[PDB]
Amino acid sequence: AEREAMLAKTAADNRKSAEQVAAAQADYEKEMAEARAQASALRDEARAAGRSVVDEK
Amino acid sequence: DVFYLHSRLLERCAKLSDELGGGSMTGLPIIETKANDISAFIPTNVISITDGQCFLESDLFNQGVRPAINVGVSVSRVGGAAQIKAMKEVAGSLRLDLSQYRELEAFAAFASDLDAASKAQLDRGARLVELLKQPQYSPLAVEEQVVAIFLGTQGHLDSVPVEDVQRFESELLEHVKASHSDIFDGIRETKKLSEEAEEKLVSVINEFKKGFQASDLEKESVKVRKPAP
Amino acid sequence: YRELEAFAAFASDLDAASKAQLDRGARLVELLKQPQYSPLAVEEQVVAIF
Amino acid sequence: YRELEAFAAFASDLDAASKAQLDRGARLVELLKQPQYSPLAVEEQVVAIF
Amino acid sequence: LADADAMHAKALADAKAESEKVTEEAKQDSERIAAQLSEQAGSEAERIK
Amino acid sequence: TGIKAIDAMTPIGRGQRQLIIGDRKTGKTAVCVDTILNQREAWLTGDPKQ
Amino acid sequence: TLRELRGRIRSAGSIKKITKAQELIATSRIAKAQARVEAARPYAAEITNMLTELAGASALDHPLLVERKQPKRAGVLVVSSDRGLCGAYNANVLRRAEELFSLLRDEGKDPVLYVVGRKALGYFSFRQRTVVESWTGFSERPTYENAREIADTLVNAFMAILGVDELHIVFTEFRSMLSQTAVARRAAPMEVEYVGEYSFEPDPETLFDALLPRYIATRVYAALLEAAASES
Amino acid sequence: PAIVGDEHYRVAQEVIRILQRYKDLQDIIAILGIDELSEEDKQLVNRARRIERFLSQNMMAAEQFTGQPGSTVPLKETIEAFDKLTKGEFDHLPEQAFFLIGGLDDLAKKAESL
Amino acid sequence: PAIVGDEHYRVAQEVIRILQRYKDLQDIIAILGIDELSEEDKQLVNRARRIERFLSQNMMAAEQFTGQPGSTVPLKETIEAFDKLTKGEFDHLPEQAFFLIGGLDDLAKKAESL
Ligand SMILES: Nc1ncnc2c1ncn2[C@@H]1O[C@H](COP(=O)(O)OP(=O)(O)OP(=O)(O)O)[C@@H](O)[C@H]1O
Ligand SMILES: [Mg+2]
Repeated sequence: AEREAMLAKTAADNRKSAEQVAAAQADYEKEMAEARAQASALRDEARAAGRSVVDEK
Repeated sequence: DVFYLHSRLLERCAKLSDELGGGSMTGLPIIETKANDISAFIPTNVISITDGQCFLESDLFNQGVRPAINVGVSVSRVGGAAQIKAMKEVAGSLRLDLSQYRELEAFAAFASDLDAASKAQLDRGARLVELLKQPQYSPLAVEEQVVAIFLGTQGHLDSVPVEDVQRFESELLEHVKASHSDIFDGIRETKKLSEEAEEKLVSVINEFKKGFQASDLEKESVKVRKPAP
Repeated sequence: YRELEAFAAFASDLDAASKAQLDRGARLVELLKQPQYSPLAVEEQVVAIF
Repeated sequence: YRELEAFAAFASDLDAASKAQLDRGARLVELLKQPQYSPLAVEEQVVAIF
Repeated sequence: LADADAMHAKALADAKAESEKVTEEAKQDSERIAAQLSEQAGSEAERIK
Repeated sequence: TGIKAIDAMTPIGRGQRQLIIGDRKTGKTAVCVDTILNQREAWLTGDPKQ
Repeated sequence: TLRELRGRIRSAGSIKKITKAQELIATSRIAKAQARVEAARPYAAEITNMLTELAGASALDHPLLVERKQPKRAGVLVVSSDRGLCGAYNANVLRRAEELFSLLRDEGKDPVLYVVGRKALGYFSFRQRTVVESWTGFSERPTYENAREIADTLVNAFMAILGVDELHIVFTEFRSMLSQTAVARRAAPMEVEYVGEYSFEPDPETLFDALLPRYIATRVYAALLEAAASES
Repeated sequence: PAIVGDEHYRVAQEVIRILQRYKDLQDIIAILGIDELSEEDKQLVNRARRIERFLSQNMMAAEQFTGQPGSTVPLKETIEAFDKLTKGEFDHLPEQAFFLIGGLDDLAKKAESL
Repeated sequence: PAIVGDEHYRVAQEVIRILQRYKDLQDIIAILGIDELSEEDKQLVNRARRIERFLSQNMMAAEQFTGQPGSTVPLKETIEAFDKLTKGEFDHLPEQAFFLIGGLDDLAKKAESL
């Protein structure tokens, strides 16, 4: 049973380590791009507010 | 005398010498071509009387190229002498580059074996064409123009998708105008894009590109030769 | 039928509806064909186009 | 030859007679070339075209 | 696998820090853009007057 | 002139004669009026040389 | 205007010459392709005959003859031209490929594409559909080596790598000299056909297993030859 | 855009762009047809033909000729329909559905008819 | 050939031959595409594009049109460069490398820059 579980762990770790490195890279990229998207939306909201204030004034 | 009529007129637009006061008169004669024929009589007369052309074509205007300058036919025989040194440095070969891009696009319309250099030229040309699009009643100061043309000529737009170039440009000049106006002030007062200012502008473009968000049934069978399985 | 026949001159195949349209159009063409100096009274024309 | 010239690119797909015609025509065209100020007596022309 | 856990946690922490920095810079640039547009509005109003 | 295409590819200098030539409704008067409008920043300088 | 019109006349005359030459050369290559289609007929007939004779004595448990318990991928081979000027040929082939995709999706199968010919590469790249493997440069003049390679790759994907539970082929059948129709065939797994009414070395089962890949290769070869004929 | 609005202007200029590109491809279409065009140009030509045919309308003065009653498409509906055409939302319908139809509801009705 | 020499005449007339053939082919290429030309014709078209662009020169009076200074190409160098182009010794360089260079040294420099 010990040999069996050892095989099982060798299998999972390799897999889970690979998948978790991939997931860490993907999640860092996703969070960074979400931050960029929020920044772009904020800048566009500022542009819209500026256009609105110039038009109203 | 129809030629004389125009020459007698247009030739009076001149840059007087310092002995005569240094004054000047710039002429922007406007000619209506019939059926896009720049090779007619009066058009060619005026073309030969003047120091350049801005051949606005309806085809390019419809294609979304506004102000619609046909780059190849258009020319300014004064050329760089009528540009500030920053603009001359940033756009010295821009017109010939765009003419070559148009020729390549006509040639490379259905060529599937494009070389790397040819495709790079096509991409740079498309980005420049987008960069030169400009809405009406939206003038740009000369410093903004040099920064914009700097984006394309030096290749900082090569990473932006074509359809976003107009936005990228439009945003960057604002980001500079709001945050790094020292570049614009340097260009305006000095009329030159100094090495220090060029480095600052490149760094600004890169830090903005970090934050820029781009818009992007028959069957095969084997006969077993027996009546049933 | 004119454009349908122009298309069918090189199309490999067409739907049964297209073939029916082509067959009807050929027949209408052969029907409107008329010999010279042989005008048809209006009722005869009505019957023919019928 | 002027009819076959369109097939110069695809000579491998031509009949042997047509390929021979194209090859003969190219050499005849080269034969009819002549440098300036160097006219040929009629006997020389006869041998050349021969 | 363990290192992977540590690297995932570090990547999440770095992503959070970089998101905070990016949003701070974005707020600063948005304030600058709003200031520029308000000054342009003042200039336009002066021109109209 | 305030237009990137003109000020970059076909620059117009003081003393030059630049022809704006084209068919109907291609942007000619737009170019010229934009050029006239772009001189307000210079007019406000109060300097005859500008 | 007159200058433009005469330039256009000269251009159109040159284009007419080129297109007429292409028409005649295509008439030649139709004959060549049809002759090569007929040349492969005896091999296909006799390999099919001995394949049926082996299936009579075979176990019929070879993977290529049994549907997977629940297929989830399906391979699709789209055979298309590698040069243009073929009219709707590529368009028709890829329209039938899309129809096959719809049929697979209705059945829940996810299609995965192998493509022969550049013109299909362009269409699938434009619509951003990934192609596992592609072959180019022989759609006009296919050779059995290319058919064998394509069949080998398809079969290897079938036995599996993620692999595919089913594999089809989409190509233009040369139904007649006047008409060519794009068709879809499920090349594997094959249905075992029974109809009413030999010795073997080294046994029937190993020989049958070794021969089925050859049958796949020869049928793909026939498909490529017939697609070349239809293209011409 | 200062007179008709941003959306109307954008849709009109996109339609003009598509039609001008279709006009540019006219000689190639005449000689070789849509088959030799690039896929982008092929899609553009399909929706250009559909746009050109959708610009046709059943005029109320034309009832004396074709017997078909005339339609009237409000400006908002025209803008929306042509935005959808330029975005390809209708490029699956047959070209015939757009002749002399005048509207979106009528377009759907004629699509059902075909 | 009796004045400018046999080498010069041969090179010039081969250049004219290539350019005339390219001019004739332009009609075919604009519609049928270059990929459907003969291999010899395709090679000739590439050489013709390179020759057309090499005939361009950065002139002294045109400095204010291109920014770059003027250049002078000796007659022997022109003959050698165009002879090589006509025999295809520069078919590996990109065509844009031949545009406004004026000489073989400038050709090599611009090829390196690309
Ligand atoms: N750069 C531009 N961007 C957007 N729209 C433009 C631009 N230039 C012109 N237009 C618009 O295109 C049309 C061209 O009008 P314009 O007055 O510029 O043309 P024109 O050459 O003077 O024509 P006309 O022969 O009718 O006098 C008008 O709708 C104008 O608003
Ligand atoms: Mg006007």
